[PDB]
Amino acid sequence: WVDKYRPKSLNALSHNEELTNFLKSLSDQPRDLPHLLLYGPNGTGKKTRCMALLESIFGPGVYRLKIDVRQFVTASNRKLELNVVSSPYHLEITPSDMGNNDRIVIQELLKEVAHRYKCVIINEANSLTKDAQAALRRTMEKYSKNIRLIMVCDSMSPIIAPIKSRCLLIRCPAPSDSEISTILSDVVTNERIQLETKDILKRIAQASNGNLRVSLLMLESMALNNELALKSSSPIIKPDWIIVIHKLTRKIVKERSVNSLIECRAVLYDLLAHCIPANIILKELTFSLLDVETLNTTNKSSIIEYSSVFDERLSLGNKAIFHLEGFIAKVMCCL
Amino acid sequence: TLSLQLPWVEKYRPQVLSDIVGNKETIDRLQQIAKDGNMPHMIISGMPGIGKTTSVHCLAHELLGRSYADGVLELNASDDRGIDVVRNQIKHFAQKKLHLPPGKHKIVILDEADSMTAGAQQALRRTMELYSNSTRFAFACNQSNKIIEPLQSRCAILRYSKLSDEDVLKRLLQIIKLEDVKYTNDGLEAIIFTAEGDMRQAINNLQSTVAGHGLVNADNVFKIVDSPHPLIVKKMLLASNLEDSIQILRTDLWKKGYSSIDIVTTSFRVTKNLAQVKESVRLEMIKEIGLTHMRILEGVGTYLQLASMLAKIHKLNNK
Amino acid sequence: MLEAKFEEASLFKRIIDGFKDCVQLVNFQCKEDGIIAQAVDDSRVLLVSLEIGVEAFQEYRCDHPVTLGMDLTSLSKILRCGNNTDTLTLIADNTPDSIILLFEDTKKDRIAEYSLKLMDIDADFLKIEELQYDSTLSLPSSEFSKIVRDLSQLSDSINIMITKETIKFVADGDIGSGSVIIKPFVDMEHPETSIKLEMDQPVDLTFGAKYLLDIIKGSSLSDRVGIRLSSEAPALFQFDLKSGFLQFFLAPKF
Amino acid sequence: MLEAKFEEASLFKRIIDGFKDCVQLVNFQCKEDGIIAQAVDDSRVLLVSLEIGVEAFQEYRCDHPVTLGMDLTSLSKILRCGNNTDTLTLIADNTPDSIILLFEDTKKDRIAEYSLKLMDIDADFLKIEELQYDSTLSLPSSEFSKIVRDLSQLSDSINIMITKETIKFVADGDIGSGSVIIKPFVDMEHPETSIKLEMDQPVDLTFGAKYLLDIIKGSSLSDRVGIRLSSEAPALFQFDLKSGFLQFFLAPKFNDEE
Amino acid sequence: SKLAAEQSLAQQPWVEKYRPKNLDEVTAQDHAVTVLKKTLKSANLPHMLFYGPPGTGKTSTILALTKELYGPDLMKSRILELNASDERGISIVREKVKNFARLTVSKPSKHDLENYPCPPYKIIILDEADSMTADAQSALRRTMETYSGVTRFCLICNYVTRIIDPLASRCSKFRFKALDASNAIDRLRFISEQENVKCDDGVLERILDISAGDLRRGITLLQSASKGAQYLGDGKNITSTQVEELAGVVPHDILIEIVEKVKSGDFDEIKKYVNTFMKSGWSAASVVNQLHEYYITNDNFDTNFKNQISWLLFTTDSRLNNGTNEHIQLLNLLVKISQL
Amino acid sequence: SKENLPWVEKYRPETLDEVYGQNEVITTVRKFVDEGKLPHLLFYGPPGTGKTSTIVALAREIYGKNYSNMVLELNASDDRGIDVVRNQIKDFASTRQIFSKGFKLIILDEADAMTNAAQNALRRVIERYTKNTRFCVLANYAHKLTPALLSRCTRFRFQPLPQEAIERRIANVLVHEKLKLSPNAEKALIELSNGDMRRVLNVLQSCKATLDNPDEDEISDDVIYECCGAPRPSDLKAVLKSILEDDWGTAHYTLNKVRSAKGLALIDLIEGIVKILEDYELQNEETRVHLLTKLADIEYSISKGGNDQIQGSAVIGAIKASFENET
Ligand SMILES: Nc1ncnc2c1ncn2[C@@H]1O[C@H](COP(=O)(O)OP(=O)(O)OP(O)(O)=S)[C@@H](O)[C@H]1O
Ligand SMILES: Nc1ncnc2c1ncn2[C@@H]1O[C@H](COP(=O)(O)OP(=O)(O)OP(O)(O)=S)[C@@H](O)[C@H]1O
Ligand SMILES: Nc1ncnc2c1ncn2[C@@H]1O[C@H](COP(=O)(O)OP(=O)(O)OP(O)(O)=S)[C@@H](O)[C@H]1O
Ligand SMILES: Nc1ncnc2c1ncn2[C@@H]1O[C@H](COP(=O)(O)OP(=O)(O)O)[C@@H](O)[C@H]1O
Ligand SMILES: [Mg+2]
Ligand SMILES: [Mg+2]
Ligand SMILES: [Mg+2]
Repeated sequence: WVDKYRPKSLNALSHNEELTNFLKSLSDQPRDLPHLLLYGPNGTGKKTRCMALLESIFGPGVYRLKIDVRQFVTASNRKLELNVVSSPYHLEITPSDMGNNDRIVIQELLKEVAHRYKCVIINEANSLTKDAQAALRRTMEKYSKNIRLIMVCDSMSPIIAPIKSRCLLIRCPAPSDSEISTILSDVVTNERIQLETKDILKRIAQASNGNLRVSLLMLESMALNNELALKSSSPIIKPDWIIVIHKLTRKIVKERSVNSLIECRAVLYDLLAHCIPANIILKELTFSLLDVETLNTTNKSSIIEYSSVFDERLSLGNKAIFHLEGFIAKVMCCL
Repeated sequence: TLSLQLPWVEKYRPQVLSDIVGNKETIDRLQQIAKDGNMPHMIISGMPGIGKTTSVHCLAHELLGRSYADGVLELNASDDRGIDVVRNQIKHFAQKKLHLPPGKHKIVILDEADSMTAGAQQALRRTMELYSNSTRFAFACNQSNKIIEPLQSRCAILRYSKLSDEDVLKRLLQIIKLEDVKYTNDGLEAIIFTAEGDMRQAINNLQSTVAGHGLVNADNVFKIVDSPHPLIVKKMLLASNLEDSIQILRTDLWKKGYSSIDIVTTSFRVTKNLAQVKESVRLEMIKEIGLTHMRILEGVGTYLQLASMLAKIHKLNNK
Repeated sequence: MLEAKFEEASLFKRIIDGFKDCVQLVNFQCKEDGIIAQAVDDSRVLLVSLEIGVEAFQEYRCDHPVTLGMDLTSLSKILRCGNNTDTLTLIADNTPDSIILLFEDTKKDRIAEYSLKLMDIDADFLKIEELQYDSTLSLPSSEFSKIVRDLSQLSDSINIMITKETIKFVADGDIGSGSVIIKPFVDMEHPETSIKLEMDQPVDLTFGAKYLLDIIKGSSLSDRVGIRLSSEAPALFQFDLKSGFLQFFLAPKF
Repeated sequence: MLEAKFEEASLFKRIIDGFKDCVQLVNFQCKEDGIIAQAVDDSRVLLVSLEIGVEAFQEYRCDHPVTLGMDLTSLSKILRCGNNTDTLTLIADNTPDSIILLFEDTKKDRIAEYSLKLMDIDADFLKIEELQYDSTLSLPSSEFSKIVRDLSQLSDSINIMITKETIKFVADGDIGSGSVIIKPFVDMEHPETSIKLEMDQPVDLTFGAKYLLDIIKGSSLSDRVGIRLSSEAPALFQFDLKSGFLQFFLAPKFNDEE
Repeated sequence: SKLAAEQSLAQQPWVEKYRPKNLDEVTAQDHAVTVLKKTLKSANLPHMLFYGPPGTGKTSTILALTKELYGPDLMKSRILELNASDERGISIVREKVKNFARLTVSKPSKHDLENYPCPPYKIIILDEADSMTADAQSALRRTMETYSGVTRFCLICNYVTRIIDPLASRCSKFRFKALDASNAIDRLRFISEQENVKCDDGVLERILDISAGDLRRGITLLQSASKGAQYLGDGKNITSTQVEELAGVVPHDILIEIVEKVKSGDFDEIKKYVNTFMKSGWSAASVVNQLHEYYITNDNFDTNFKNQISWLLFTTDSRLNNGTNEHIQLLNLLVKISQL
Repeated sequence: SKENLPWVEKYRPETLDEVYGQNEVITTVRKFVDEGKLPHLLFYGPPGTGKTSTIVALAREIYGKNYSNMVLELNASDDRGIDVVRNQIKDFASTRQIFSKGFKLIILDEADAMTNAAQNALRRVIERYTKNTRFCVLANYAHKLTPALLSRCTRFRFQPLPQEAIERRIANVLVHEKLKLSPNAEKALIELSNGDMRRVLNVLQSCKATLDNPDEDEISDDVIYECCGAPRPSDLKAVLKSILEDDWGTAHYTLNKVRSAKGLALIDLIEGIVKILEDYELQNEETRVHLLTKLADIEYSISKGGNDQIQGSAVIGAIKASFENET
């Protein structure tokens, strides 16, 4: 399992040695530490490295944490309920658990909270609205001797420039397939899995695209289908939504009409209704449509242009299906 | 200075239904109603400054005679007209006992009926239905769609239209004869052109020109009053070459102090109401005027944005 | 400088209760013969004017007049610390940025001291009081309050009409009409309940009930209220103090 | 089991008035030597701690301690039936799902009985009281209430400063600043009005006015209030009962901490 | 007292440790601080509107000005600072700001007038005015127009377009310039000498070159490089490569590989290389900036190609500035520039 | 003292003779007030044209020095709702003056931020109480006012300040202050004003502060340009020439050195190049279409941030590709 085998310190990290050394350098003197922003691909291990860095800044009790609840009152009598992950040395907030009320929670909670300082971990800073980021802009600078922010995100694209300047930027590159294979080897020798040939582990990496969280989960999922004994040709366990997207692309390249557009809209609705973001849906749909060998360069260029345009539309809109169906119709018109 | 004189819109405000130069059909209808009596519930809709409030005031006055003070209940948008007022005061007035001639009824005049809340409008239904034999309701609004359909079902509907050139010209000639003002044909033509079917605005501009220069001439009217903002915008949008439209926007609109928001919004109105060009090109021009707008509202409102909007409109018109 | 000590903080608290709500800014000025204060509401239909002579204080010292403006709300917020029986001293230098309110109990024990921020207001005291009014009348202020409280329920306008030996208050609105008629009379069994009236000319004025309601507060400062009416100027409602008075000038309707 | 009868329902009603508003959940525990109760607010800056000895009751029986948690609001909602003079008996079995409040008039006449639903709260009573505090003072609670009510209007923070023979409360905000200075004194004409002060070390702490306002409610339980301050721990404001006490421990503001 | 402040500054990150306390510490924004120093002797401070790129020193400049004006005693009594972390609707602007403006100035002490000018007005600053709605901004118009005798308004923003035209007309516009290597090398060298930052010849000038007119980011990068060089303990000097490694800059060889894949290669190879490159975490904005620098600077492409590459990079940056997916935008940009 | 107010507030006109630029409306208003017929006024115009100063001086001339008491002045800073109208404005209009005898004046400054319900309630207050009070509505945008309210008032459009009036006011300020101004400096100052007296006064105070001298010297173009951070026509035309004729790399180097030597902004250079190219007599309008579209897109992108170098290269490429169609 991902959680049973996870590093708890900086000396327990097993990939990106230069990043581990940079973290040790940054944690050598912990009091004169500026705000940090960990950015990189999703599933690389930045949330583990931030906790490992906190374990170097403070005692080992940083992992002994508790979940509490805090209530807030907006301009109306609608009560905002937010759970907080707290520790005797730091606290974690995730403003991605609500709508446009991120600014209120951010400002009030950070003002109440504001070695000698208490660390703050803002999870998924990409969901932070521009108004919440503007509110945090001055809170980052006014209280710099009591509150230090460690913002974990997957892409600095939606982060405003003032926030980017107000904190150090640390990139976490996805681990190489060799390091993923070495980690899976230790996992299967500790979990007592039977490998007929080691190369299958490499293939797992080649199916994860640098994601360790996905790699270990897929390894464990396929270890339950092969009954704790992986063979030389064990099938690759793909998530359900990926299969739905692949079938959607097959339907797209097979039939291009309005009658098929209706069932495409139905599939998009069924995907969106089951807690699947539309940006990831669009990304996977476009990337798997480019993989269609039936199309040519002229089709793929138009497809990527339309996907960029409708990604901008979706980032500027709120009704996600209104942009997804438009992108699908434009792709149908292109092919 | 110690005191002022009454404006010509208020001084020469018609007090008899014959002095109204509005829509002849509805005017004769209300005149015959006041002559015979039995005034029904009515809703008068139209545009500002065409003789709606004056019409109902004249009707009520002629119908009630001396009993106007104790038989007419006036409620404007300046007074509270909520559910509580309709429940208490309007009902007390409708239930009030009053000895009237056998052809008259108590009149409840409600100015700006399009601003009353939904609750008050809903409560007014049975209020006007149970006392429809001793109390009558006259609404005066600008948008009949703002009044609920149940209220419109219990009353007559009088839609007032714009005043043609002849009627406003006749009224202005009557006012000039009554005031002994020096005028000229081109000056009155410019006044009527800048009025746009608005009799109140026409009389106001006439009085302002008289008190500012004395002689009602087209030069004076144009130097004191502004050529219908929408007409210059229409001439700018209907330009055939880009340089002509750019020069018009620069000299007529930008060099005279017209804000970019007014220019773009007036621009939208002109286009929506345009009829010279087709529907698709009009929709494309509206789209360009609106994408720009989205930038005008964000604080990027400058001359370059309007120039780019005009360039995109011309490119759309460039086949 | 300002140095005025009230025997009982209560007197000042009741005086301020009179400005309360109906006005936001008050301009005080202390001088050799006492303290005056004026406040005008936003619509400019009501002027509240105060005068407290030197003798109303337990101690008063002034060698240099000081004018100071302040927010009424801020002042009342602070004006509930007087214990009523506490001693109150108003203090300020010749060029103040604040006004100090000092409440002390007889014994050295407890000392509550406040430093209220002042507002800059263009000094422009009005002197709108008339030599003679059309009619003048006084009656118990509790009676005047009841009269106002009665009629207020009926309308936003209360009319006061005066004819020889007759004072009549009238309100007429939606639910109906009401009137209170009073007649002049001398009660020797206690003349503080008498109703005097001197009429030089019949008067008939209308006032906004919301304002008369603000004015009745003065009952807490005096047993009687004097009402002076004229067709030429704002009406004057006056509440006498020991060495002083609180006056409300109210402009009639149209 | 729980079996505690108050002579006057009024005492219990005033005690609960003290927990009221400032806390939502209260954890009671009855035992051989009486009843205790603790409640902590959500921000964890205030702890309300009660102790009622066996002698405060007209009848008390306990052969087996019982711990029970409940919603304060629900309890007060029910706590206005005491007629004040009514007799109140708190009753509960050894493994309760509810707490029974039984109000009865002297005569058999009227019997109001309630069965309040309990909440499960992890038993974790705090014992944060100190051996010695930097300074200790007591004064009439009505006086303390006035002092708090004065200053509260000026700021969300009220500072308490203690030096030899001097206690000073201060608030400073937008409209200006205020201060109340009191001095120790023995009044023989009635010592319940005296102001005592024992200072081992000068102290200077700031508290959130909203909390001091919650605390002053204890005036209704005792004529005097004891205030114990330390730079090492939450301040203690205590209101004595006949056999018992109601205590409020309040954490000083760090710079911004209630 | 003061020693606690000195120690807290010494245990503070270099961004807050070296915050300008006086108007002389401002290194490059001289045109504004000259007027601010001249009006310090006079008493006619007008309403001001600071605007410019982030990290140019607007907040620091106004803080230093308010300090030099009022002293550390009146610093907390004659200042109304409203940031973006507070509510700034119509209600707040009408009640709180107007009540503070209508109030009179606090009396200075005897020690204040002896060392500081103590002007007869107070200062209300509104930091991050971009988040203020236009109606709440128009509400400030007459508030700042009529009470100018007792209070002065200082607006601070990054985009001057977000503030309505009447407010921009009422205030004096002060544009803060970007802090490139030329006008900030002195400040960077001072910060390096005060912290004993042993670096090479072309490091500091390079740091600001990565900062692109942002002294805060440059100071943060310098602090990170100093920490990374002190952890090693080798006693050597910081190199430009070590600085650009932790600054998020793509190495030159990886960029040359992208140029080769764009020049020679089809859609499939470019897509595969982009998928491989997105595994290593790089900010798409930095990649676009480096590609722009390389393409515009290289004197080996046609002008017709240069117009198209400039427009494509502009469109890609404008799309990336809206929170879009970096992978899709980068792939689309590389594909569009490969068809050229 | 008035020596502490800023130059925008210190030099506020107190009489109608100190309001320059507006002559056709000022004379008409003076005639309205002298002859007695003063209708409901609607002063519509851009910011800094002198509408508030005009109406304040008018009320001063009408009521005297006691203007602050006989006039009801409401603005956006004050709460202006429908209930506020109903109570305050109606009680003011229905009653009479407490200081003298005469008509009343209600100055609804910045009435473009009022609610639609407030205007709908006020349009019948203006029409009912019209014999004892008047209404003056000041506006910057005429689209925020309902047509019913817009038709009840006489509209006066405040044109931007022309060259003669702004130079007259500059001369008045140079007389009131111990300051000298160069002719070309004065022309450059008038160029960067767009008819806004506020900007002129602010930058005049700022360049007087920039002088660093006891004011025995003059204020030249260099002082104005360095204080307002505005680009000079020389550097503007040099950048435009290097973009139009010189090489791509040379044009990039020229733009970089120009924008980095004086710390100029890219948006100011964009606006300057747009203003300069407006006089260029060009061929088929496609070049103008492309130029305007691309420049407006780049301006809208700059209004939100980004890479200054990328945007400068975009400006260069856009101008070049637009002019490549002219051949
Ligand atoms: N038909 C008309 N004949 C003569 N004068 C007219 C006529 N219509 C309008 N007027 C003048 O315009 C003034 C105002 O007219 P109103 O009836 O109040 O305008 P309206 O048609 O009711 O539109 P509103 O009130 O803005 S919804 C009158 O006092 C007259 O002076
Ligand atoms: N001109 C300057 N001289 C010296 N240090 C500066 C200068 N500009 C910025 N800094 C440094 O950068 C830090 C941040 O300054 P700020 O004034 O907050 O920047 P900024 O212009 O406010 O950026 P924002 O808040 O995102 S708009 C200061 O504390 C200094 O350490
Ligand atoms: N015509 C003018 N003559 C002289 N000074 C002027 C003139 N117009 C503006 N000013 C100056 O600019 C200042 C501001 O004028 P205002 O009347 O407040 O501007 P405005 O026309 O009302 O536009 P607003 O208030 O932004 S809607 C005045 O105090 C004068 O110093
Ligand atoms: N140093 C490490 N060595 C081995 N496995 C690691 C290491 N750091 C993280 N992992 C594991 O790799 C996966 C990374 O995914 P995840 O933890 O979700 O990433 P993140 O920390 O960025 O949220 C998890 O299974 C995590 O436990
Ligand atoms: Mg009407
Ligand atoms: Mg800032
Ligand atoms: Mg104005």
